[PDB]
Amino acid sequence: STAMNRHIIVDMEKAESLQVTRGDFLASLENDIKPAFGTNQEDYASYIMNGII
Amino acid sequence: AICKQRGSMAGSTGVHDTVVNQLLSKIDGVEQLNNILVIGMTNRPDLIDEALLRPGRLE
Repeated sequence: STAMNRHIIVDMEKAESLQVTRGDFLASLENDIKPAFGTNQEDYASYIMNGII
Repeated sequence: AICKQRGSMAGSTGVHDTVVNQLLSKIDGVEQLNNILVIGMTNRPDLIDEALLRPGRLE
């Protein structure tokens, strides 16, 4: 979906005719933001504010 | 209101417990109908069971 949306786009809100595309290293982005694990993990920011000097 | 965590529902078994087991049975159901989107809304999402909320059922 995230890969399409570029080629997707008001009254019409046209879907463009371009057909050469694929999601490429957007799985990283959605991994960071989009899904909950269902088992909570990878939220150590509250624990780690500055990393480690 | 209708859907909440099983085993804690107005006692062990619960009155509201059988409706959700149908709902789950349809949404990702064995028929694999592909043409519905369900829009739910709450002010208390933590009550809601992951089992209904997990992706594919509600993404």
